[PDB]
Amino acid sequence: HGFIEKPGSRAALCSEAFGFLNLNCGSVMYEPQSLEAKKGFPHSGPADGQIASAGGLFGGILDQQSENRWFKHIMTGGEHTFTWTYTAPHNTSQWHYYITKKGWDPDKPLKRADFELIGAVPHDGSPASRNLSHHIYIPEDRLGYHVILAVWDVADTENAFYQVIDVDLVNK
Repeated sequence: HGFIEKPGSRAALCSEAFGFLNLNCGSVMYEPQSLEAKKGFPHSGPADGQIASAGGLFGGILDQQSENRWFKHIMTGGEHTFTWTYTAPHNTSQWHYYITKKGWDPDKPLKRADFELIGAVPHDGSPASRNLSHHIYIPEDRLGYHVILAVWDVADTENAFYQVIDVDLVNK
């Protein structure tokens, strides 16, 4: 299982030294970046593989009320840099990520209007593709939570990692 290194270490907020009477970590902290997905059955994890039927997309509303729901992290506006690293020696073919926008028009197809692509990084060559770290701007004028949909494709198998991560993006 790989993990997100930056922005900021979630482990510092996991320790009971951050409040004791108040802490927010749980066992889900071990693999929120590397939720394992599998072709076919059994599904075993949450409702996914159902993007076309939107069973998984509309299920994301219920996932925000799930026992397995991850601990959302607040970030303020301005530019921020995300860095991920993997503990797996297995090859990676491609990885890409999206964010959700609440407030879709009812006239527009919700299946599309719910999320937007903010980055796709195939694995090819040169030091350009070697860049695991990427810059994302966070709005300085708006507040609200977003779900990051992310996929990490492992070339050494037909199986891949599909994960969803709540972030709360606020003004300065």
